[PDB]
Amino acid sequence: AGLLKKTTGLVGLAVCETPHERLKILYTKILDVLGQIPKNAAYRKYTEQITNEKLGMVKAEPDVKKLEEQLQGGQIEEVILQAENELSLARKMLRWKPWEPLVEEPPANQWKWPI
Amino acid sequence: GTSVKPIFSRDMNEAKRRVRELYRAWYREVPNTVHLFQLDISVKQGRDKVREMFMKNAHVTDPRVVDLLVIKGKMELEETINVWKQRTHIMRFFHETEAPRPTDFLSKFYVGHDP
Amino acid sequence: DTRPTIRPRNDVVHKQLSAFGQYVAEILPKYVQQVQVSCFNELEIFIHPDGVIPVLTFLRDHTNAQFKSLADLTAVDVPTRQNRFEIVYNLLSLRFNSQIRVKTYTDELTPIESSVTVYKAANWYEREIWDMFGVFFANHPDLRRILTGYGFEGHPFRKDFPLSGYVELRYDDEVKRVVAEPVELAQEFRKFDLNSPWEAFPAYRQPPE
Amino acid sequence: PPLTLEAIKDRVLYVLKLYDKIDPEKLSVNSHFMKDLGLDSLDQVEIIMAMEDEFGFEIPDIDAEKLMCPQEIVDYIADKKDVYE
Repeated sequence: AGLLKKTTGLVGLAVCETPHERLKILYTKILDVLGQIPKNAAYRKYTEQITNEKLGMVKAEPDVKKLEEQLQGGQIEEVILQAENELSLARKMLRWKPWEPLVEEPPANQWKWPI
Repeated sequence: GTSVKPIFSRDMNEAKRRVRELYRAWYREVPNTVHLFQLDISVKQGRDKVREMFMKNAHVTDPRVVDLLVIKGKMELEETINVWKQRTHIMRFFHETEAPRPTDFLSKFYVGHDP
Repeated sequence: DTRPTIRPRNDVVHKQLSAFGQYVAEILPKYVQQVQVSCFNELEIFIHPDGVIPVLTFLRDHTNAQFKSLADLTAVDVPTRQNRFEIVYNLLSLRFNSQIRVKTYTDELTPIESSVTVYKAANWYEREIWDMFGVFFANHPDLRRILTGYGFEGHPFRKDFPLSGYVELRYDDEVKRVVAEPVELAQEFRKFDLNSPWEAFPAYRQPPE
Repeated sequence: PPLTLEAIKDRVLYVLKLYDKIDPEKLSVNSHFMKDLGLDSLDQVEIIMAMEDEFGFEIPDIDAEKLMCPQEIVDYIADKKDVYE
């Protein structure tokens, strides 16, 4: 990383001097949480796809500056912030269980909007 | 159709309970709002206004409606307690400037066209 | 060009938004009811009320969704539909800059769960709806009246509520204070009869029955 | 001055006196509030707030539902103040 960047530019979060292992551990944790999620759910498929892709690129390229470039998520700090948010989302809707069919249909004409 | 979602109360008994300590708070409030707001209202004629307003919505029987009146009275209680309300709004319940309105059909006929 | 007055049509954004609409419909089939993208490239998601917290969180948190900005929160009262009130959440993305809209329905009494946690900006917006449409929000941190005057009544934006309200206020020397009086206009609002009896847009014609 | 059942007797009657609606003559020990004493739904609650201020305590709600006759009032204050003379 050479000279560690002083500030990411956003005052809501600081610099992670060792970002690669953070990406690794958070990605592995969320992959575990998706392993919890049943196979048939489309959420597990999509999120496992994007996360295993992200883990592949982060473990492939070890330069942080190129890591942001091919990660298209700005500075690595907001990337691990978004990874924490994704972990949180998967955990929170583990028991929300949205993979089930719709709870019930809307009542009669509840969406037509010429009145 | 008949099945519906509650707000807080399950049955008439528990909403009947909520209006109970709402009247509790109004009772314990009236004297020191008379004192604090420099009301021209008297203590007894303060309490009976609360009683008459509580009796005004005597016809209500749907539970959810009762939760709605109780939470609106709760907002009224907060507005009064921490002096967000003003003396004029407190008087607003007492109809001073409002002239007495006749009730009999004969007076209605004498005044003007109105049912 | 040939169409200098007609607005430009951007079909690429339309197809891409439709793809994301199918995405979000597949991800949360529990609450989503009907997703569609308008002609002017604005997507709307019609969800069941119980999905106010989940769907928003999925839109606030998911890596491939990435929406953290509550542009506004609004209710649109329409007395015709069985649940008259409909609540619109407007979200804007930063990493994937775009505007998404999720719409739910509720009647006067059936409460709709308060977002607040998903978007802490909703709070004041939330209060407005309760103070302006009667839509109570479950476990909202402080659902006190926000906009209207003190000790008010009703919810003015309800289409049944009259334009002029019910009661004005003015000085009274007999009681030496501002007092509230039943409405008595000095000149009544003339309600003009616009909307000519000839059909405007054949495309949006209501089917017969 | 030790707490007594008779003290609570007389204090309950004296503080029931102040309530405007109740007529003292038909007020008795077993005068039922709903029917005999004739108070409405809210007036039963009304003298509930007349109780704990005068004796100097707090009244919960699940009892205030039950506390209707002055006998119930006096013996509930009795076991709450552990009154046994």
